[PDB]
Amino acid sequence: GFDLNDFLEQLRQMKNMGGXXXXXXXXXXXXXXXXXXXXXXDDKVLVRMEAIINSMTMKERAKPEIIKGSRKRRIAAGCGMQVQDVNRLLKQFDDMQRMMKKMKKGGXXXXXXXXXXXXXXXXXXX
Amino acid sequence: MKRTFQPSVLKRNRSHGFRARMATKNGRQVLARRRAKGRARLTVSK
Amino acid sequence: IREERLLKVLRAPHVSEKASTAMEKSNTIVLKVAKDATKAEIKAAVQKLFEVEVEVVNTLVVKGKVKRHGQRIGRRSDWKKAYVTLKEGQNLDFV
Amino acid sequence: MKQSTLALLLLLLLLTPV
Amino acid sequence: KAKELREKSVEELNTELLNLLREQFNLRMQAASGQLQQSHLLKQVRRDVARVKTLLNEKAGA
RNA sequence: UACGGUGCUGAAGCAACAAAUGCCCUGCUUCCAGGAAAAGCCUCUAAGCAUCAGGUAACAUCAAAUCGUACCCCAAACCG
RNA sequence: CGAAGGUGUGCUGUGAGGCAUGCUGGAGGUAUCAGAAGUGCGAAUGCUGACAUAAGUAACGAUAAAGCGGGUGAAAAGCCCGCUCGCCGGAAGACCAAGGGUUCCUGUCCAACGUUAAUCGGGGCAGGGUGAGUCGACCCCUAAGGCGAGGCCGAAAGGCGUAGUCGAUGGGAAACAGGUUAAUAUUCCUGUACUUGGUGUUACUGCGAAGGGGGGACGGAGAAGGCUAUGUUGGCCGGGCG
RNA sequence: AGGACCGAACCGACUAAUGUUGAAAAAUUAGCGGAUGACUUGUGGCUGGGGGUGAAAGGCCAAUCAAACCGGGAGAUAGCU
RNA sequence: UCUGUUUACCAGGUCAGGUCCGGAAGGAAGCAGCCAAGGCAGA
Ligand SMILES: [Mg+2]
Ligand SMILES: [Mg+2]
Ligand SMILES: [Mg+2]
Ligand SMILES: [Mg+2]
Ligand SMILES: [Mg+2]
Ligand SMILES: [Mg+2]
Ligand SMILES: [Mg+2]
Ligand SMILES: [Mg+2]
Ligand SMILES: [Mg+2]
Ligand SMILES: [Mg+2]
Ligand SMILES: [Mg+2]
Ligand SMILES: [Mg+2]
Ligand SMILES: [Mg+2]
Ligand SMILES: [Mg+2]
Ligand SMILES: [Mg+2]
Ligand SMILES: [Mg+2]
Ligand SMILES: [Mg+2]
Ligand SMILES: [Mg+2]
Ligand SMILES: [Mg+2]
Ligand SMILES: [Mg+2]
Ligand SMILES: [Mg+2]
Ligand SMILES: [Mg+2]
Ligand SMILES: [Mg+2]
Ligand SMILES: [Mg+2]
Ligand SMILES: [Mg+2]
Ligand SMILES: [Mg+2]
Ligand SMILES: [Mg+2]
Ligand SMILES: [Mg+2]
Ligand SMILES: [Mg+2]
Ligand SMILES: [Mg+2]
Ligand SMILES: [Mg+2]
Ligand SMILES: [Mg+2]
Ligand SMILES: [Mg+2]
Ligand SMILES: [Mg+2]
Ligand SMILES: [Mg+2]
Ligand SMILES: [Mg+2]
Ligand SMILES: [Mg+2]
Ligand SMILES: [Mg+2]
Ligand SMILES: [Mg+2]
Ligand SMILES: [Mg+2]
Ligand SMILES: [Mg+2]
Ligand SMILES: [Mg+2]
Ligand SMILES: [Mg+2]
Ligand SMILES: [Mg+2]
Ligand SMILES: [Mg+2]
Ligand SMILES: [Mg+2]
Ligand SMILES: [Mg+2]
Ligand SMILES: [Mg+2]
Ligand SMILES: [Mg+2]
Ligand SMILES: [Mg+2]
Ligand SMILES: [Mg+2]
Ligand SMILES: [Mg+2]
Ligand SMILES: [Mg+2]
Ligand SMILES: [Mg+2]
Ligand SMILES: [Mg+2]
Ligand SMILES: [Mg+2]
Ligand SMILES: [Mg+2]
Ligand SMILES: [Mg+2]
Ligand SMILES: [Mg+2]
Ligand SMILES: [Mg+2]
Ligand SMILES: [Mg+2]
Ligand SMILES: [Mg+2]
Ligand SMILES: [Mg+2]
Ligand SMILES: [Mg+2]
Ligand SMILES: [Mg+2]
Ligand SMILES: [Mg+2]
Ligand SMILES: [Mg+2]
Ligand SMILES: [Mg+2]
Ligand SMILES: [Mg+2]
Repeated sequence: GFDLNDFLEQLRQMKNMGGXXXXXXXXXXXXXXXXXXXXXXDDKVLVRMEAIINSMTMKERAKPEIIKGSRKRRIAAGCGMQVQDVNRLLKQFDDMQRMMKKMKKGGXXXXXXXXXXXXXXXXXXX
Repeated sequence: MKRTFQPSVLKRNRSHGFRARMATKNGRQVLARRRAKGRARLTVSK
Repeated sequence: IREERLLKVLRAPHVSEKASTAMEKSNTIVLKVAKDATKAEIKAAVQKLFEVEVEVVNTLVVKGKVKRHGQRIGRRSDWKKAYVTLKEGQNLDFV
Repeated sequence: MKQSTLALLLLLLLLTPV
Repeated sequence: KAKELREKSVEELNTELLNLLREQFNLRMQAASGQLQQSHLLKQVRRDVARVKTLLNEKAGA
């Protein structure tokens, strides 16, 4: 299936090619609903991302749900960073694992057609 | 078994429907009492 | 028909997979239109405002749902959807 | 291609708005 | 506005009425697609229409 | 082939017999308890109108609105 | 520098009570003497609310029935997929009217709802879905019946009814076969039709009604003659030699 | 031919058992009566309480009937508890 | 004691990536991978 080794590969392949002005322009469908400026700083987020993924042992990378409080302490200590960044990175891998399972079960055109952008009420951003 | 209320819209309306109340003196008095008691819906319509 | 009326009938293009597929396959567009608008009005209106030639217009009426917001029970206002068929040599402008 | 662009788009993109 | 409009004839009034409507329609078409940023636009135009008609009317009555 | 489907092609496509409560039948035969109405429809004229108006045929043309249309209906959606 | 209340304790009166203080509480209380009461609760098969008891008992709604592998998943007797097995089959299948009103389809969610569990649902939230000249209503026409200009009748309101106008469960123009959607189709699409009007053209020509006539127009029972729907067999066609 | 016979749909409701805080405020199971008619069933309409309607049981009139239900007179009246 | 393989952080060494100090020179703590090493085995 999908692992943080496969996310390691997706990430050292994506930190090579990627930019935030070539990625926020290839879509004008979610550059109208979300602010055109909310992309990221790609170099920093993918260098932190590759740092945090590299700090992992091979059994924590191949199986991402065995990572708990002590392991996040240690991933924060080896890459010299915050337990909160490690947290929200295990959370983005959680969502993209969710989405590659939803591309796996349903066809590429049914999981690209039923994808939804939302407003809590129809007024802009509110 | 066969219970009392067997619904039919037509019957419902020709009986207690608004115009059927606008038929008679006592219809119009029921409507008065109803507005005076500040009823949400006077008759059954829709 | 008068123009001050035509401008007031077409609310907004309705989007969907159904709509899309009709556009591609059947050369049809889908519109949220004034609830009271009639096939004649709609025909004339799209023919004028969008400068295209219409073949025929089929209309239906969406019944609003009934939703709960913070326990109160509301009802979305109903509306009229219209599938408008364009003659085959007609290309689609969006202004 | 198809799964390369559907990966890459939804990845950089849905990394962004959530 | 509304003085500037009081100073135009019945003819030019209806002309600007029409143009105002075209503008409003076009607007709500854009906003329909989500291709419109400025919402305040709507409420300007719509109000403006009123101005116009209310002038036409007082030219018709007196 | 995303294993969901999509694409192209595609044989033979008959005879007998059986047979309804369905169709011929708003028929037919018979009985007494003797079996709705009004429009469209076909025709007659009156008032009228007469190379006008109007009627019939063929060809062309335009029109045919408005609402219902999902789903449940021997039921977990209806009356209990 | 801690009121009312709440809650312990101490002291005191013959009693209804009083006084003091520990904790709680976090802004109000009130001597004295008067005045006025919605002034004192254990009962009323009293009223409202809360919580016990029986009791972790009876029950989990037809005795048509399940079993296994795999999937997902925090967790699978119930979900999904597969192989078996069992039940309905003049219904427990298919299509409508009545009535309901979004229960339909797709994502998504598992607190409450589901007499259990729930990853499931007619449950929650979001989105999507209902395409007509020929289906039905609308409309043309009347039945029973309703309403009823005038009119007759009546202490008053009102009662009856004419001319009329409404009223279907009945009469009145016409579309079928195939293809398609995650969810509509005689409506979309492909093909082939048909109907009644408006306008014109032509040819021809007595046209006209709220009036006359015909038609629409009609029971029960029975008989059995002609067919079809439809099915079986053969033939044909493709496959199978298990 | 027939308020003829035998028997399903349909209509009923004779006997038994079950059930009786029911699966259900009148049912289920097993049998039983009529089943071309004084039959049954749909949609609509009419009959209003000192009244209706009754192949007549004081039956039925929205699970209410020897005088329906709803509001009013009304805090009826209660030598009774 | 050779070879087969096991043990995230919290025994050791190398410590990539990344991160701290510095303008720069360079250091530094150290996660992963590897080797000790500790589990369990072929001899
Ligand atoms: Mg009924
Ligand atoms: Mg069409
Ligand atoms: Mg329609
Ligand atoms: Mg509203
Ligand atoms: Mg094929
Ligand atoms: Mg028969
Ligand atoms: Mg039959
Ligand atoms: Mg339909
Ligand atoms: Mg349907
Ligand atoms: Mg039935
Ligand atoms: Mg059924
Ligand atoms: Mg069924
Ligand atoms: Mg005190
Ligand atoms: Mg006080
Ligand atoms: Mg106190
Ligand atoms: Mg204190
Ligand atoms: Mg105190
Ligand atoms: Mg305190
Ligand atoms: Mg005082
Ligand atoms: Mg006090
Ligand atoms: Mg006193
Ligand atoms: Mg008292
Ligand atoms: Mg006592
Ligand atoms: Mg008691
Ligand atoms: Mg309370
Ligand atoms: Mg107990
Ligand atoms: Mg016991
Ligand atoms: Mg026991
Ligand atoms: Mg019991
Ligand atoms: Mg038990
Ligand atoms: Mg059960
Ligand atoms: Mg299993
Ligand atoms: Mg659970
Ligand atoms: Mg299993
Ligand atoms: Mg089971
Ligand atoms: Mg199965
Ligand atoms: Mg069987
Ligand atoms: Mg309905
Ligand atoms: Mg709902
Ligand atoms: Mg469903
Ligand atoms: Mg439960
Ligand atoms: Mg679902
Ligand atoms: Mg639901
Ligand atoms: Mg018809
Ligand atoms: Mg009459
Ligand atoms: Mg009068
Ligand atoms: Mg009358
Ligand atoms: Mg009529
Ligand atoms: Mg009818
Ligand atoms: Mg008819
Ligand atoms: Mg369907
Ligand atoms: Mg006649
Ligand atoms: Mg007839
Ligand atoms: Mg006869
Ligand atoms: Mg045949
Ligand atoms: Mg062969
Ligand atoms: Mg007998
Ligand atoms: Mg019955
Ligand atoms: Mg029986
Ligand atoms: Mg019997
Ligand atoms: Mg018999
Ligand atoms: Mg009858
Ligand atoms: Mg009496
Ligand atoms: Mg009385
Ligand atoms: Mg009787
Ligand atoms: Mg009763
Ligand atoms: Mg009485
Ligand atoms: Mg009393
Ligand atoms: Mg009195």
